Amino acid sequence: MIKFFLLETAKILIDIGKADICILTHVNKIISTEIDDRNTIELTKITFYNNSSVFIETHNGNYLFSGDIGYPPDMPDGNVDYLILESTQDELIDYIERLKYTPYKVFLVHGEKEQREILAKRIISKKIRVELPEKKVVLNINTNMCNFASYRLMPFSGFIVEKDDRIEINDKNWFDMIWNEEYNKMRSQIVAEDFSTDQALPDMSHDKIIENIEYLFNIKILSKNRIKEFWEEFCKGQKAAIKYITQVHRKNPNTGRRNWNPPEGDFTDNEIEKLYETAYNTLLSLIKYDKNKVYNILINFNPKL
Amino acid sequence: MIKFIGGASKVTGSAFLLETGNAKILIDCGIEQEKDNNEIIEKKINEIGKADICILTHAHLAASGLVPLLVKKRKVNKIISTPATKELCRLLFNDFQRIQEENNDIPLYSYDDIESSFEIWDEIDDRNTIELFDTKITFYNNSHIIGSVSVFIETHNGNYLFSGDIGSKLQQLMDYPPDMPDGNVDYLILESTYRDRLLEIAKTTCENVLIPSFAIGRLQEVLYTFSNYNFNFPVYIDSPMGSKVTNLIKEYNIYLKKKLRRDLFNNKYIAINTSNQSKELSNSKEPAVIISASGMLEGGRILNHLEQIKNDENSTLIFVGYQAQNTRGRKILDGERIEKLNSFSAHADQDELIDYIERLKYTPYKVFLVHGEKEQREILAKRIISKKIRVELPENYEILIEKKVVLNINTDNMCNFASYRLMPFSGFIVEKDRIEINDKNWFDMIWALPDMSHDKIIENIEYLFNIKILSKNRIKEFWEEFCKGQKAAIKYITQVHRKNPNTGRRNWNPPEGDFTDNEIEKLYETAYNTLLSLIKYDKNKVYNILINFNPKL
Amino acid sequence: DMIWNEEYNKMRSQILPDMSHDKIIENIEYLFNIKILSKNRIKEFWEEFCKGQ
Amino acid sequence: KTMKKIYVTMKTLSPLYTGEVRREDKEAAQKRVNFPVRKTATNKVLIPFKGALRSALEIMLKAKGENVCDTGESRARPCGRCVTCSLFGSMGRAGRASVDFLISNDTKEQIVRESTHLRIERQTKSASDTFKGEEVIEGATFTATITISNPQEKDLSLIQSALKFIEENGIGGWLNKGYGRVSFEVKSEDVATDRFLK
Amino acid sequence: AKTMKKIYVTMKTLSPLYTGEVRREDKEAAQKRVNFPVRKTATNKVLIPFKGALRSALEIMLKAKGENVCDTGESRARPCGRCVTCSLFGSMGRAGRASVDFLISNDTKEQIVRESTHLRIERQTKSASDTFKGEEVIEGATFTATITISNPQEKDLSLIQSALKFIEENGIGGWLNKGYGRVSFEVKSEDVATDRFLK
Amino acid sequence: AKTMKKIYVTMKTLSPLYTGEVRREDKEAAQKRVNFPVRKTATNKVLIPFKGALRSALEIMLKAKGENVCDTGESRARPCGRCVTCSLFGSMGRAGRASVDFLISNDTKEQIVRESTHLRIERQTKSASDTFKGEEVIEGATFTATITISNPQEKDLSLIQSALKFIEENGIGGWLNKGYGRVSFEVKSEDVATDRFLK
RNA sequence: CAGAACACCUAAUUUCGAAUCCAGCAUGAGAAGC
Ligand SMILES: [Zn+2]
Ligand SMILES: [Zn+2]
Ligand SMILES: [Zn+2]
Ligand SMILES: [Zn+2]
Repeated sequence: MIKFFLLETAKILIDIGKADICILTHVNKIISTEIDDRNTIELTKITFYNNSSVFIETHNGNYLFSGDIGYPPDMPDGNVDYLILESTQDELIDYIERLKYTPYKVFLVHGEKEQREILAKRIISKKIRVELPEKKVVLNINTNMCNFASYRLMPFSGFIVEKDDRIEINDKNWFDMIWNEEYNKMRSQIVAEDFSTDQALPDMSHDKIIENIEYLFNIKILSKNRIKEFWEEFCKGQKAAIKYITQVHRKNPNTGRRNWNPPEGDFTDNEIEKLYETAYNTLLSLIKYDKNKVYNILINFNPKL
Repeated sequence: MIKFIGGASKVTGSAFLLETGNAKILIDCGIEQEKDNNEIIEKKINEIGKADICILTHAHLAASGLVPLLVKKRKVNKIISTPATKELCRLLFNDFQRIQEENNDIPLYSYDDIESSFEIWDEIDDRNTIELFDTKITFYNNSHIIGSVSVFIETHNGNYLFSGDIGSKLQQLMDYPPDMPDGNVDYLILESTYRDRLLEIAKTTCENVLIPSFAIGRLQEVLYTFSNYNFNFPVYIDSPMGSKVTNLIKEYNIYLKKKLRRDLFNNKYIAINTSNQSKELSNSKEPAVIISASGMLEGGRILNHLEQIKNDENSTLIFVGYQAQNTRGRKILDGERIEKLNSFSAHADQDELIDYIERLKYTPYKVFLVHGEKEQREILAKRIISKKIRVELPENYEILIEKKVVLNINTDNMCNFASYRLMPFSGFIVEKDRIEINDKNWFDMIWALPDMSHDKIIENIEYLFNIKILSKNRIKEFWEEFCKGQKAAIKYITQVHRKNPNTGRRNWNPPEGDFTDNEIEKLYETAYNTLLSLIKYDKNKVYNILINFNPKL
Repeated sequence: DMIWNEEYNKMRSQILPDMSHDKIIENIEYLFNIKILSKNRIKEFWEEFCKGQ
Repeated sequence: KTMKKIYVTMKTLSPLYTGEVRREDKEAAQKRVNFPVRKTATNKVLIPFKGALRSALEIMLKAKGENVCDTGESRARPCGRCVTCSLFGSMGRAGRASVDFLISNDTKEQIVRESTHLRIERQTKSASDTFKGEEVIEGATFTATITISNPQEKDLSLIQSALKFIEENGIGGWLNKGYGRVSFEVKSEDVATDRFLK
Repeated sequence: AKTMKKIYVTMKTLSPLYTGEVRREDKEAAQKRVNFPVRKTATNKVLIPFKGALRSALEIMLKAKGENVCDTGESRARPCGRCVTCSLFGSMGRAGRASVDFLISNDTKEQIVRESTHLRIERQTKSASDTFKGEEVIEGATFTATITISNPQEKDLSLIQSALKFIEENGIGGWLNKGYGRVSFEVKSEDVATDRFLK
Repeated sequence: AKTMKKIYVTMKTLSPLYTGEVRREDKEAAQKRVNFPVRKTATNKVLIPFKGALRSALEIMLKAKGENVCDTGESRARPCGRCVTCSLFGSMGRAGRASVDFLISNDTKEQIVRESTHLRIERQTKSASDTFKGEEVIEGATFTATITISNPQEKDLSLIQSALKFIEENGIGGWLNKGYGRVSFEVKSEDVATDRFLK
């Protein structure tokens, strides 16, 4: 492509950095008339043509830089894909028209706005497209059109998002979706009385708590993750541990299951329910004690916490 | 990015596969007959591979003959054409399969295959842009036959115009000038080339004929030519499938020439229905003109009259179509009265193709000549080169055209909320031929159907919904025919409202109440005018109107 | 949103009953017990309420 | 542990019509017939069987005076305690009797024809409305292999009673006009559920 | 309910009977020879649509007496759902309680189905103009049907018997104007339980 | 070990087939058109879970035979690690030798998946009480999977084949009680070397 | 520049496309060279 001239494929400069410059009239190497007209050079076959023109045959596209035109010019007799033409009027026309295999897109350069616009309109009326010059790729994720003043237009206000590889264009549905996601993440960060004043509980002895916790640690009801989340919910207060054990012990009315891990053994249903309420009452009696006492209770089963 | 799968002579398989990375779009998957090759056709369809969509230009076998075979090896997801092309393909596939069973050739596909091709057969009419796998597809009329289109596919790497077959000036039932894209065309895939005499020899045979036509296009144009010139003797259609195609072009007259969108053939065309009436009209010695479609005198009904017409020294045989090699029609045309008419030609000549390229908005980058005979393709390619346009012939067979999207606004004022670099902007998505976003300062730099008001449409649809004439099923079907396009919905609404002369019944749902005929017919005309005025509205506006009464579609 | 629709009608131009909070939670509890207001229903009402009134 | 296999074979005695449910096959077929019949992609004929069996047993056991739930009422929750919930299913437990579709033994072109039905004015005695529907001919043979996972003694008797009620009333649609009057042949066997182990 | 009504209907035809074939393939296999083919089963028996004839009969009689019956013979007419024909034969939401089976013939095709040749004379010239070879069921043929009423009422068997006394008077099937379809009915009713197959 | 077992499993679908969509975004995007979407790929194919069906089949048959096989279908149940299915499919201690794939179809969703309509007929009144549209996979659709056993024993192919016959008997996924999922299996296994790719 | 095979008349229309449960556990948190 050509940047306003640097034409990569290399980075050959026609009249910046890492270039093979080809000066005009009217870096690593400078190519000019040595090679005369009618002779080809390699670098991408480069051939110069007299003006009174650089012709690069690449792998994709055959580029022609014209230079200033004053008199019959000299044009290639092969195949042209891009025609880079200066504009500062009928001389440029026939210079275009008298060339075989008329180019895909021409380029106007080195002039004011009015002359370039007049020549551009004259070339669209000849049915050749023009470009009038004055990076992450951009993706329209949009979806209605208009035709105001012979432009196809859409009234849209939106968001531009910038990632490491692309820039996307999104509407309000994306912003609503991410706002709902972040609102759900923000509201799931707090419970009303975490890490606050210490707050209707059964009471039981320390030795019975040791016996019950050891028995529900042998069979897999009170486990290491259960003691870990129990200690983490106990750190954020008493009511948080109350809410956590009520959530764990909650029997769903639709399925009849609780969040305890089932015991490893041959217990029948009534005994499994007795072990579940035993775990509930044992941990409820455990929330009564001081934090260091509960830490000394639970370090003997979960050494991490 | 386009592969010409057997695109030289169109025999034993032909296809245009435009693979665009995210879609294997397929054009003109058809078979041409020459009259053991079926295995090479089978190898070529297995060589095509998975195609995401089988675009269809026209209803001839050249472009539409291998569609249930692509369904058979299950290589095609969706098959889209015009509705006229869809029902003509129904008639084509049924008749072609019956010919495969009659000639005892091993059947290429099956009747169930034809049906399962119509399971996945979507349809749109002209100037209906669809956004399929980042390719915008549009249909334009190319005047060949009824429902025939040229395909305009805008992919991110370029705009491709698959022209298909182009009509001539002598085509009477269509507009002559073929519709073109109003934007830039990069690559144009063009298919190369291959009336008073009929009336006056009809005089010199009748007052003192047999016409072999083609059932799609040719027979209906002979019938319309005889419809414009009312002479004295009568015309008979002794062709079943030609009569069905004639009835469908009467049904699909909204897809025709604008003058003929108002019956059409102004009666006086006695069509023979059964074979006994055919034997009667064969044995009928009255002076009459018998137009009928068998093709090239090889099989069909024509052959009931052939013997009677052949030995008759007063009769004549009017070849209005081309006779292909090793057919009985060719064997009677060469000599091994006989008249041949060359004006009845659906295919355009070379000068009409030069006209087709010249009224593009931009000169195309490369004109890909594909089908047609070799020498005509050669001389046509030389005349394209004389117009300074690139040609790639399929025997002889490259820049890159990227449609880039530019921001053209400030991106420094950006923030973070959810690990996203978002910034709110109000701008204008200007679309050049390089989609451009541009701020409001740029905008300040820049700056048949009846007609009813919106509230009248709302109140009339609400009234007829309460009266049960308009229904949720009716609104859903009308929305499907309207998402097809405006003309398909026009045809649907005209077909519903039309009163059957033999029975006196309209396809509208009857009103619930104590309405007397006159009130019932006035309510039917109210529904007709209301839904035509709805047809005149914009598609999103039609959706917002119809979502109130039918909550789904 | 009152800003956004503002531009969404501006740029285009350029080219309820009362219930007490105790009554609401009592009624939602009663309808949850007889399964008129299910979890699926409360969730879908929440997603529809997040999209606007 | 055993399982019960009930190989049922339907012979059609009065013409059968079960409507096509697939929306694509419907809209592909609603330009030729106004009432398509239910068809496989392999061109066989499909009849639902579980709903008709459950409806027959629910109607009969409700008439007998048993404590069975009515799952035909709109958004009805099955109880999970009755005989029909044990056999065909409830919201907590799946049903023991896995009931297959009635796959025809023949292809559509051999058992399915295209009939035209009318609607005639009572005063005029003239054919006012006309329509076309696909129907299954008489003598067509359908099959199913009703599989019961945890069988009791009464389940085969309930299945045979439900099949006799289907022979009484009919399967498929258009039952009041006389469609779907069929006959069933039953071959029952108890099979070990470890019998594919080798 | 706990109760259903069985109406076993035996039809002895008195005039020749015609009911046209409806299946398109069985008509194209016939109209080479029989241009008016009889509605026939694939188990080579004669089929007659029995519902609809009852509904038309009861609609005509109940409109004559003055009941608030909707007529379902008009084009795309919606049944009301309130009259007794809607409860018996069918409404657009509630189905008909009286399921009416087809009139199957007990004897096979080769013993009742016969081919006839009807004409159209030129009248004034007394010369045959049109000749067409139709097909019809002979007289003395016995047909069987079973009407099953799911939720029976007291005014159900009498209405069905009245509709059959209408169908005896004006005929069943096709070509009733020229004298085809004149039949007689024997009705045996039996109120059966809904739970008679369970045990 | 030095050998591995590859079992290429080809499924032909004989009944309609449904496996419900599990991705919440795709299911919620499909609930505006169908009440029961099919579990589908992002490359528009259909995938079916296959390890759980094989494990459930083998556990039912081996529990019926009398072997010491655990039930990992019970609520939060742990596999013991000594069963044959524990050696094949897996245990909490060590992973299973068999590496069962999803059943990816050989065809795209627009060619095998159709949108169908089911109803709820009321027991009296025979009316449509409820109506729901669900997606399904047609009959004759072909699915493919590769079961990869890392340490083959003599009874690995036999038990996989027996589980495949049990899946043919009872159904692979979804509404197995209504007749969905009755399929058929072709098996082409090969013991491949573990060092095959090195060369 | 391609398919081609006794009589009619009709082959339309409508309604539903929803509801509910569940979204939990468990184990591992260390070594060794430089
Ligand atoms: Zn053509
Ligand atoms: Zn129950
Ligand atoms: Zn009524
Ligand atoms: Zn185990």
